[PDB]
Amino acid sequence: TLRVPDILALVIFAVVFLVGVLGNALVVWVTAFEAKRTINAIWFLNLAVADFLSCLALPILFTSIVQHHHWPFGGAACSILPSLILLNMYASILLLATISADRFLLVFKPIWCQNFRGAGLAWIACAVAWGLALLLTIPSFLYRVVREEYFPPKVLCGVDYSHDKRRERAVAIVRLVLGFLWPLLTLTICYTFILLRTWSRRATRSTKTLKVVVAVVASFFIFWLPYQVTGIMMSFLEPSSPTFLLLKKLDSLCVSFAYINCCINPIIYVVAGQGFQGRLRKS
Amino acid sequence: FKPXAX
Amino acid sequence: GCTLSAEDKAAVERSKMIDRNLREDGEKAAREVKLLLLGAGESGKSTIVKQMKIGIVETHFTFKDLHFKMFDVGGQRSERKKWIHCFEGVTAIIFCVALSDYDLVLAEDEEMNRMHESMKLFDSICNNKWFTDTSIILFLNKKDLFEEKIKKSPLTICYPEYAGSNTYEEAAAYIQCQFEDLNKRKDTKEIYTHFTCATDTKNVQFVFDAVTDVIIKNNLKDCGLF
Amino acid sequence: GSELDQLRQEAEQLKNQIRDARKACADATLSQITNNIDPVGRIQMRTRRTLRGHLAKIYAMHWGTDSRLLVSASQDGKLIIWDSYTTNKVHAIPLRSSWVMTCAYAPSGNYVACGGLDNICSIYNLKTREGNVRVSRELAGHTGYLSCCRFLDDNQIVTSSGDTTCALWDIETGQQTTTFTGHTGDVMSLSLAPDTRLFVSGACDASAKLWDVREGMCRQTFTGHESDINAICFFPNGNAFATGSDDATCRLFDLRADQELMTYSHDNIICGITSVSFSKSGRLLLAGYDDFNCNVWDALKADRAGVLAGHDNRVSCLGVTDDGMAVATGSWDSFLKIWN
Amino acid sequence: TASIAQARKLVEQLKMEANIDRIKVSKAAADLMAYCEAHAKEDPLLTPVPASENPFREKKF
Amino acid sequence: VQLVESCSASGFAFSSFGMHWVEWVAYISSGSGTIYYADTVKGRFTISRDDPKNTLFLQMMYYCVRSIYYYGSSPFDFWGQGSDIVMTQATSSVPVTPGESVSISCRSSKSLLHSNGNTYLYWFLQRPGQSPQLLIYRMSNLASGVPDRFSGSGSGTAFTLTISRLEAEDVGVYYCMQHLEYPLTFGAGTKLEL
Repeated sequence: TLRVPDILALVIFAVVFLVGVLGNALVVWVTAFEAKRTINAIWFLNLAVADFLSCLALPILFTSIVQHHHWPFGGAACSILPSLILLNMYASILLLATISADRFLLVFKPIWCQNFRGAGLAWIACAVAWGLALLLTIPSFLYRVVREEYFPPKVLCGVDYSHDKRRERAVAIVRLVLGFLWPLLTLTICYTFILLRTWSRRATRSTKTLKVVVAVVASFFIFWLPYQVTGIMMSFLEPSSPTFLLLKKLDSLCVSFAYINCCINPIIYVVAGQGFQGRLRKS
Repeated sequence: FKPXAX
Repeated sequence: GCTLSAEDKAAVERSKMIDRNLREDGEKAAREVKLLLLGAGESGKSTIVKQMKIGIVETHFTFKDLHFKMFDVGGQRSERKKWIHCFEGVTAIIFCVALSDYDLVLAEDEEMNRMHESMKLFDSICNNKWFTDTSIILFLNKKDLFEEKIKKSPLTICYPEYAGSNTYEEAAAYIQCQFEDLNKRKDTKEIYTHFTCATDTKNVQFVFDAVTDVIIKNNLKDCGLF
Repeated sequence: GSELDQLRQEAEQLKNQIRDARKACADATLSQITNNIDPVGRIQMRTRRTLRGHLAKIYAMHWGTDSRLLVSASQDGKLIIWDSYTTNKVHAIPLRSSWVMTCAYAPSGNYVACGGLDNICSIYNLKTREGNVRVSRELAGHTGYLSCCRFLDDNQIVTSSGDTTCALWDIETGQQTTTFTGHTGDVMSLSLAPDTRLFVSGACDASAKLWDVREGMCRQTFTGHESDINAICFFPNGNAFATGSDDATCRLFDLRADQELMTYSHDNIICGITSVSFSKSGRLLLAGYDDFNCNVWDALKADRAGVLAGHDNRVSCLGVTDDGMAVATGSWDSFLKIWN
Repeated sequence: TASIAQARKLVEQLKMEANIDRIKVSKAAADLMAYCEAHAKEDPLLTPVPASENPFREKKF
Repeated sequence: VQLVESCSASGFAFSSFGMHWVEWVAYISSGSGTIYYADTVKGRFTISRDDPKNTLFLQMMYYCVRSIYYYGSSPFDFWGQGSDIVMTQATSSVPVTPGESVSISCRSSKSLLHSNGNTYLYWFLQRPGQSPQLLIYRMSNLASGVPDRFSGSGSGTAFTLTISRLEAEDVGVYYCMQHLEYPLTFGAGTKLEL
């Protein structure tokens, strides 16, 4: 019998998977239609591609959750297969951060962004944002092994810094600090300055600027706080403790709650985009 | 063994 | 191109390179700030053009790492409605009026004055269907001649429904408010009014600030944040 | 004065006499005569070729003599000579003035004429020993925007400007030899007879005038429109021509019978026509309305037999090949489409 | 004194423009119909030609 | 327009013209996107272009020839100063008197009519002590700047160059050259002796 935490998480995975696949396919097609002429489209093209690639592999997690750690893939897949989605999610986070950093540069200093604003700089920034996830993903590649149970047959995929305690502490500190503090601070500071400069001239004053900014920042923070706060505690705290088992029970709910943002992301672009219907008809 | 992600 | 012959692939390469040339050339036309200048000819158009500068007349000038292309179309002397749609995406409109011509009368008809002609032409330009979201700057030049003409001859001739102190400041404020009253949108279009004599030190700063605000608004709208 | 009043009365009674004489011969209508012809089937045209490359705003196009090449003019100072078969860009010519409104292609495939809104019309030599395209002659003398320009011969050209005047030029000398005047409103379009002996022009005052090249002065005047004239073109026979105005109505005229043959208009369209063209047989008419799509009409029955709805913006220019293998339609959003 | 000169020019134009012959509309209609019927044989647009000999046929390119 | 021979450009846009060498050596298109070499000497000679100085270098009689490729173009217009399909001409020398027609025959081994309809045969004449001049391109069209007397016609694998009216200025050596596919092969030299 499945536990109470598992069923609600499973339902969230199913719903978010379906809606995210549909929305990501639509956004990918729409932004790939007009990638050549518009600088803004290529920014969210990478967002849609990364989120779609992350969302495609969820049914593997669905199958592994519905049955008791069903892993019919062997030890070869345990090394690399999780790392694909693990990299894709962090790449999407970094892409959101770089979009938020581009908006501030658009608002401030509007003369430099006229003479020397080309697509090459945007492409380089997107490439760097994509590359930065590889550094975080590499320790996942190096530290994954497989365990066999000669008791009633089970297999278990999971990292095991045997006695590299210090390595695990260091990598956990680096991934938590970077991946949550840096984007959160970047978005909040850039958006605060954008609002405080946009609401200082009657020509540029508008109400739509607040409703998008606050929605994005609140959704990101609320929907990604629990997963990181529980995962980092699971990372420092030793397995030989009941609270570690409790964190292992809450892990599925935490990861599902974090994933929800994948489905949340393109609704903002679709709803708050100019002429989305006409753009879809054009393609 | 820390089953799963991380 | 397996099917292409020896002299057909070269044509494809030439077409591709012409495509590259045009793509390169088309990115240098979006980095210019386009201004369209309008007036009544005798309202001080030529003096303003000579002042802010260091068929159709095209002028180019640079100020604070920004390039401005000015189009003067006062010499066309043709129907306005047949070619105005060409200036559909102009960055800004500049309008020139002399406020010292209230007492002056047009040569064609002594009853009609130049002030009413300027007001009606401003009304026609402001409510155009191709300029729904185009910024307009208004320039009122030759304020001195107006201030020495306001004392010998009162402004009640031009405005019989005006009751004030018959001073320069009140008359200027009334004219400026009347000129702003021609707006019908007040949401996406804003009129900037300035006063300057023959000697000037800040008109270029005024137009630079206006175009900077326009560029900021356009950039905000482009990314969907606005 | 008394003389002015009496001369105005005399002019009015000449106009009345002319109207009476014109109405005297109005005994039958074209629709009654052509009411027995079987109607043409649904003309389904698909975009065989899509020509792209303009990064700016298109105004005019013209087909070639061999029905393989064509020329287009854009707002970024670009005149492009295409290749309609293999979709290749044969030539790209920069323009000194970016405000272009019309373009002309020589019947010998040697020269191209470009001008508009600058009082100057430039001629570029396509077949140059240097291998490039350079300006050969500049014609100036007009006090209004040039609206149309067309080639009479390899040495003769006719241009209509915005100062209510048409002018016949010689590239060899560069000076006008004939001036056509008489229009109160601005001239917007002109067309040439197949024999290159007479040409019609349309004005903004809803009036079309026929002019003789040899004598150099007007012959006949046609009226009936209620708004500005936009496009005009002769019938392939050369004894009739169709005019499309801004009031959402096209009319068919005649040279011998000075009356109205047919009028093309629809209730669901309240916007004018920008370009008008014919086919090889004169049975099919193409009218590019400014409602984001073109229209196809049966010239002998005033019936719609096809819609060329493939553009996302207003329609400006349209052309038909000399032998009528296919048609070409430019648009206001920097795209060309060849329909067949 | 340009009004009388312009009026003289206009009345001379009207004198010249009222010296043309006219024919019945049915004759012109019949001539146009005959031309259209005669030239309908060589109209690719009026009658869809087979794609074998079509120069603008929709190829794979 | 003129070419002074490496080589040099003066009086025309060198950046919009393809370049050939005439046997054939190498071919370089505009922008150096497509470069073709001769199978016999590939490896020892190299071709390079310098647009700013309008100079084409050949690291190693040789001739450099202009060309341009678009509809209605006339490639091999200017010849400067100075498996494989085989072209053969049986005729080697024919005495002739001005005022009578002359026929010269050039053969092939396959069908030179490409799917685009272009028959890539180039008849050109070389006067004694003079650089060769193009006479007929694509076997159906006449060149420019040359007398109208020369003509040509043919079909299948047999082509002929004809002179209707002959004068004293027609003495020279005639060549038929193929351009269907690379490398370019030349026919046997056909000399006319007065």
